[PDB]
Amino acid sequence: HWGYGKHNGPEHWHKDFPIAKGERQSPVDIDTHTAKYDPSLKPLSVSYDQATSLRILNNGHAFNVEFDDSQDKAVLKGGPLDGTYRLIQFHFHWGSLDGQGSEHTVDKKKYAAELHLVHWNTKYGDFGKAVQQPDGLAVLGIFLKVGSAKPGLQKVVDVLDSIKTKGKSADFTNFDPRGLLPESLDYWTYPGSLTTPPLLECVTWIVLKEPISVSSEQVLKFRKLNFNGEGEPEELMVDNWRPAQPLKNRQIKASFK
Ligand SMILES: CCCC(=O)Nc1nnc(S(N)(=O)=O)s1
Ligand SMILES: CCCC(=O)Nc1nnc(S(N)(=O)=O)s1
Ligand SMILES: [Zn+2]
Repeated sequence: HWGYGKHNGPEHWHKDFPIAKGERQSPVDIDTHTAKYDPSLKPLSVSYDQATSLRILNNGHAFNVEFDDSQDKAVLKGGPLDGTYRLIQFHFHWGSLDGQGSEHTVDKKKYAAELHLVHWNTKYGDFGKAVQQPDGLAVLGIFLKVGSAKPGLQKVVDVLDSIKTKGKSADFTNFDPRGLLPESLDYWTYPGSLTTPPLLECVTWIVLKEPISVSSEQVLKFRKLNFNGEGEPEELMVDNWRPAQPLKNRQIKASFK
Protein backbone atom coordinates (compact mmCIF):
# COMPACT_ATOMS: atom_id res chain seq x y z
CA HIS A 1 0.00 0.00 0.00
CA TRP A 2 1.11 3.51 -0.83
CA GLY A 3 2.99 5.63 1.64
CA TYR A 4 6.08 7.79 2.05
CA GLY A 5 8.80 5.17 2.47
CA LYS A 6 11.60 4.16 0.14
CA HIS A 7 9.55 1.36 -1.42
CA ASN A 8 6.05 2.88 -1.47
CA GLY A 9 6.68 6.63 -1.68
CA PRO A 10 5.67 9.27 -4.21
CA GLU A 11 7.91 7.93 -6.98
CA HIS A 12 5.95 4.66 -6.87
CA TRP A 13 2.41 6.03 -6.80
CA HIS A 14 2.03 6.18 -10.59
CA LYS A 15 2.05 2.38 -10.76
CA ASP A 16 -1.33 2.17 -9.01
CA PHE A 17 -2.55 5.72 -9.74
CA PRO A 18 -1.46 6.60 -13.29
CA ILE A 19 -2.91 10.10 -12.92
CA ALA A 20 0.19 10.75 -10.79
CA LYS A 21 1.78 11.78 -14.11
CA GLY A 22 -1.27 13.79 -15.18
CA GLU A 23 -1.70 17.33 -16.44
CA ARG A 24 -2.79 19.07 -13.23
CA GLN A 25 -0.98 17.36 -10.37
CA SER A 26 -0.18 18.90 -7.00
CA PRO A 27 1.72 20.20 -5.20
CA VAL A 28 3.77 22.58 -7.35
CA ASP A 29 6.53 25.08 -6.80
CA ILE A 30 5.09 28.59 -6.67
CA ASP A 31 7.48 30.79 -8.63
CA THR A 32 6.57 34.14 -7.10
CA HIS A 33 7.99 36.16 -9.95
CA THR A 34 6.02 34.21 -12.59
CA ALA A 35 2.68 34.14 -10.77
CA LYS A 36 0.56 36.95 -12.18
CA TYR A 37 -1.55 39.30 -10.12
CA ASP A 38 -5.18 38.87 -11.19
CA PRO A 39 -7.18 41.96 -10.14
CA SER A 40 -10.38 40.08 -11.03
CA LEU A 41 -9.80 37.67 -8.13
CA LYS A 42 -12.12 38.48 -5.26
CA PRO A 43 -11.06 38.42 -1.61
CA LEU A 44 -11.33 35.03 0.03
CA SER A 45 -14.36 34.54 2.26
CA VAL A 46 -13.56 32.19 5.13
CA SER A 47 -16.68 31.66 7.26
CA TYR A 48 -15.67 29.30 10.08
CA ASP A 49 -17.64 30.87 12.94
CA GLN A 50 -20.11 27.95 13.03
CA ALA A 51 -17.57 25.19 12.39
CA THR A 52 -18.34 21.94 14.24
CA SER A 53 -15.30 19.75 14.69
CA LEU A 54 -16.09 16.17 15.65
CA ARG A 55 -13.13 13.85 15.69
CA ILE A 56 -9.42 13.51 15.07
CA LEU A 57 -8.14 10.44 13.23
CA ASN A 58 -4.70 9.01 12.54
CA ASN A 59 -5.25 7.44 9.11
CA GLY A 60 -1.73 6.06 8.71
CA HIS A 61 -0.68 8.96 6.45
CA ALA A 62 -1.52 12.07 8.50
CA PHE A 63 -4.10 13.03 11.10
CA ASN A 64 -7.44 14.50 10.06
CA VAL A 65 -9.52 16.83 12.19
CA GLU A 66 -13.00 16.10 10.85
CA PHE A 67 -15.97 18.44 10.78
CA ASP A 68 -19.72 18.10 10.50
CA ASP A 69 -20.27 18.91 6.82
CA SER A 70 -23.96 17.95 6.75
CA GLN A 71 -24.90 21.66 6.74
CA ASP A 72 -23.35 24.94 5.59
CA LYS A 73 -21.55 25.58 8.87
CA ALA A 74 -17.93 26.26 7.89
CA VAL A 75 -17.61 27.40 4.30
CA LEU A 76 -15.07 28.88 1.93
CA LYS A 77 -16.24 31.11 -0.90
CA GLY A 78 -15.00 33.98 -3.03
CA GLY A 79 -11.46 34.20 -4.29
CA PRO A 80 -11.30 32.13 -7.48
CA LEU A 81 -14.26 29.98 -6.41
CA ASP A 82 -17.75 29.87 -7.85
CA GLY A 83 -20.28 28.85 -5.24
CA THR A 84 -19.91 27.49 -1.74
CA TYR A 85 -17.36 24.98 -0.50
CA ARG A 86 -17.95 23.20 2.80
CA LEU A 87 -15.11 22.37 5.19
CA ILE A 88 -14.86 18.62 5.73
CA GLN A 89 -11.47 18.15 7.39
CA PHE A 90 -8.04 19.61 7.87
CA HIS A 91 -4.70 17.86 8.14
CA PHE A 92 -1.01 18.62 7.86
CA HIS A 93 2.06 17.42 6.05
CA TRP A 94 5.38 17.82 7.83
CA GLY A 95 9.04 16.90 7.79
CA SER A 96 11.54 15.03 9.88
CA LEU A 97 13.53 18.30 10.02
CA ASP A 98 12.46 21.94 10.08
CA GLY A 99 13.98 22.44 6.61
CA GLN A 100 11.37 20.29 4.89
CA GLY A 101 7.78 19.15 5.22
CA SER A 102 5.64 21.39 3.05
CA GLU A 103 4.18 20.12 -0.22
CA HIS A 104 3.96 23.40 -2.07
CA THR A 105 7.21 25.32 -2.20
CA VAL A 106 7.72 29.04 -2.70
CA ASP A 107 10.61 29.86 -5.04
CA LYS A 108 11.83 26.34 -4.20
CA LYS A 109 11.69 27.10 -0.45
CA LYS A 110 10.31 24.26 1.67
CA TYR A 111 8.52 25.09 4.90
CA ALA A 112 8.48 22.88 7.98
CA ALA A 113 4.90 21.84 7.34
CA GLU A 114 1.74 22.67 5.44
CA LEU A 115 -1.84 22.75 6.68
CA HIS A 116 -4.61 21.73 4.27
CA LEU A 117 -8.19 22.77 5.00
CA VAL A 118 -10.23 20.64 2.61
CA HIS A 119 -13.60 21.84 1.32
CA TRP A 120 -16.06 20.34 -1.16
CA ASN A 121 -18.29 22.15 -3.63
CA THR A 122 -21.84 21.94 -2.29
CA LYS A 123 -23.30 21.80 -5.80
CA TYR A 124 -22.12 18.18 -5.97
CA GLY A 125 -24.01 17.10 -2.84
CA ASP A 126 -21.33 14.99 -1.14
CA PHE A 127 -17.53 14.78 -1.02
CA GLY A 128 -17.45 11.51 -2.94
CA LYS A 129 -19.25 13.08 -5.89
CA ALA A 130 -17.23 16.29 -5.60
CA VAL A 131 -13.88 14.51 -6.05
CA GLN A 132 -15.08 13.30 -9.45
CA GLN A 133 -15.40 16.87 -10.70
CA PRO A 134 -12.69 19.29 -11.90
CA ASP A 135 -14.04 21.99 -9.55
CA GLY A 136 -15.12 19.61 -6.82
CA LEU A 137 -12.74 20.65 -4.05
CA ALA A 138 -11.07 23.75 -2.72
CA VAL A 139 -8.08 23.16 -0.48
CA LEU A 140 -6.76 26.09 1.52
CA GLY A 141 -3.05 25.53 2.05
CA ILE A 142 -1.18 27.32 4.82
CA PHE A 143 2.56 27.09 5.36
CA LEU A 144 4.04 26.50 8.81
CA LYS A 145 7.43 27.82 9.86
CA VAL A 146 9.13 27.06 13.16
CA GLY A 147 9.35 30.01 15.54
CA SER A 148 6.81 31.26 18.05
CA ALA A 149 4.09 28.85 19.10
CA LYS A 150 0.66 28.96 17.50
CA PRO A 151 -1.73 29.10 20.47
CA GLY A 152 -4.68 27.82 18.46
CA LEU A 153 -2.76 24.73 17.39
CA GLN A 154 -2.02 23.55 20.92
CA LYS A 155 -5.32 21.69 21.40
CA VAL A 156 -4.42 19.64 18.33
CA VAL A 157 -0.90 19.00 19.60
CA ASP A 158 -2.11 17.83 22.99
CA VAL A 159 -4.52 15.19 21.66
CA LEU A 160 -1.92 13.52 19.42
CA ASP A 161 -0.82 11.23 22.27
CA SER A 162 -4.26 9.64 22.11
CA ILE A 163 -4.05 8.85 18.36
CA LYS A 164 -0.44 7.77 18.10
CA THR A 165 -1.02 4.89 15.70
CA LYS A 166 -2.89 4.27 12.47
CA GLY A 167 -6.62 3.74 12.91
CA LYS A 168 -6.90 5.45 16.29
CA SER A 169 -9.38 8.29 16.65
CA ALA A 170 -10.46 10.58 19.46
CA ASP A 171 -13.38 12.86 20.14
CA PHE A 172 -12.34 16.33 19.07
CA THR A 173 -15.28 18.71 19.44
CA ASN A 174 -15.39 22.50 19.65
CA PHE A 175 -12.08 23.09 17.89
CA ASP A 176 -12.00 26.48 16.15
CA PRO A 177 -9.95 26.34 12.93
CA ARG A 178 -9.85 30.13 12.79
CA GLY A 179 -7.00 29.74 15.29
CA LEU A 180 -4.82 28.23 12.54
CA LEU A 181 -5.08 31.09 10.04
CA PRO A 182 -2.46 33.77 9.51
CA GLU A 183 -3.35 37.45 9.66
CA SER A 184 -3.43 38.03 5.89
CA LEU A 185 -5.57 36.10 3.40
CA ASP A 186 -3.42 37.03 0.37
CA TYR A 187 -3.10 33.90 -1.72
CA TRP A 188 -1.90 32.17 -4.85
CA THR A 189 -4.30 29.92 -6.71
CA TYR A 190 -4.08 27.30 -9.45
CA PRO A 191 -5.96 24.18 -10.58
CA GLY A 192 -4.52 20.96 -9.20
CA SER A 193 -5.10 17.63 -7.55
CA LEU A 194 -5.21 15.73 -4.32
CA THR A 195 -1.62 15.33 -3.19
CA THR A 196 -2.24 11.78 -1.97
CA PRO A 197 -3.66 8.82 -3.87
CA PRO A 198 -6.01 8.68 -5.63
CA LEU A 199 -4.46 12.00 -6.78
CA LEU A 200 -7.73 13.07 -8.39
CA GLU A 201 -7.58 16.26 -10.45
CA CYS A 202 -10.45 17.94 -8.64
CA VAL A 203 -8.86 20.69 -6.52
CA THR A 204 -8.78 24.44 -6.79
CA TRP A 205 -5.71 25.18 -4.69
CA ILE A 206 -5.65 28.37 -2.66
CA VAL A 207 -2.26 28.75 -0.97
CA LEU A 208 -1.85 31.58 1.51
CA LYS A 209 1.23 33.75 1.15
CA GLU A 210 1.67 34.37 4.88
CA PRO A 211 2.88 31.34 6.87
CA ILE A 212 1.84 30.69 10.42
CA SER A 213 4.50 30.22 13.07
CA VAL A 214 4.47 27.10 15.24
CA SER A 215 6.95 26.24 17.95
CA SER A 216 9.64 23.59 17.71
CA GLU A 217 7.87 21.75 20.53
CA GLN A 218 4.61 21.78 18.58
CA VAL A 219 6.14 20.32 15.43
CA LEU A 220 8.19 17.86 17.50
CA LYS A 221 4.91 16.42 18.74
CA PHE A 222 3.72 15.89 15.15
CA ARG A 223 6.88 13.83 14.60
CA LYS A 224 6.04 11.48 17.48
CA LEU A 225 3.04 10.11 15.61
CA ASN A 226 3.31 6.72 13.92
CA PHE A 227 2.50 5.58 10.39
CA ASN A 228 2.08 2.05 11.76
CA GLY A 229 -0.78 0.53 13.68
CA GLU A 230 -0.62 -0.40 17.33
CA GLY A 231 1.44 -3.51 17.92
CA GLU A 232 3.49 -3.02 14.74
CA PRO A 233 7.12 -1.90 14.39
CA GLU A 234 7.31 1.81 15.09
CA GLU A 235 7.80 4.03 12.06
CA LEU A 236 7.63 7.71 12.90
CA MET A 237 5.05 9.67 10.91
CA VAL A 238 7.44 12.19 9.35
CA ASP A 239 8.05 13.38 5.80
CA ASN A 240 4.47 12.68 4.75
CA TRP A 241 4.73 15.19 1.91
CA ARG A 242 4.66 14.76 -1.85
CA PRO A 243 7.29 16.84 -3.68
CA ALA A 244 6.52 19.48 -6.28
CA GLN A 245 5.13 18.20 -9.57
CA PRO A 246 5.45 19.65 -13.08
CA LEU A 247 3.39 22.78 -13.58
CA LYS A 248 2.70 21.82 -17.22
CA ASN A 249 0.03 24.01 -18.87
CA ARG A 250 -0.94 25.99 -15.79
CA GLN A 251 -0.64 29.57 -14.60
CA ILE A 252 -0.52 30.38 -10.92
CA LYS A 253 -2.46 33.55 -10.17
CA ALA A 254 -1.81 35.88 -7.24
CA SER A 255 -4.50 37.77 -5.34
CA PHE A 256 -2.07 40.52 -4.38
CA LYS A 257 0.36 42.96 -5.98
C1 LIG B 1 8.24 -3.09 0.75
C2 LIG B 1 7.02 -2.19 0.57
C3 LIG B 1 6.16 -2.71 -0.56
C4 LIG B 1 5.38 -1.62 -1.28
O1 LIG B 1 4.78 -0.79 -0.70
N1 LIG B 1 5.40 -1.63 -2.72
C5 LIG B 1 4.67 -0.65 -3.47
N2 LIG B 1 4.88 -0.50 -4.84
N3 LIG B 1 3.92 0.63 -5.35
C6 LIG B 1 3.19 1.09 -4.28
S1 LIG B 1 2.00 2.41 -4.53
N4 LIG B 1 0.49 2.09 -3.81
O2 LIG B 1 2.61 3.65 -4.09
O3 LIG B 1 1.86 2.60 -5.98
S2 LIG B 1 3.59 0.35 -2.98
C1 LIG C 1 -12.60 12.67 4.17
C2 LIG C 1 -12.05 13.61 3.10
C3 LIG C 1 -11.08 12.92 2.15
C4 LIG C 1 -9.89 13.81 1.78
O1 LIG C 1 -9.80 14.92 2.16
N1 LIG C 1 -8.86 13.25 0.95
C5 LIG C 1 -7.71 14.04 0.61
N2 LIG C 1 -6.69 13.37 -0.07
N3 LIG C 1 -5.54 14.36 -0.36
C6 LIG C 1 -5.95 15.56 0.21
S1 LIG C 1 -4.84 16.93 0.05
N4 LIG C 1 -3.36 16.54 0.74
O2 LIG C 1 -4.68 17.23 -1.37
O3 LIG C 1 -5.50 18.01 0.77
S2 LIG C 1 -7.39 15.55 0.87
ZN1 LIG D 1 -2.88 17.44 2.32
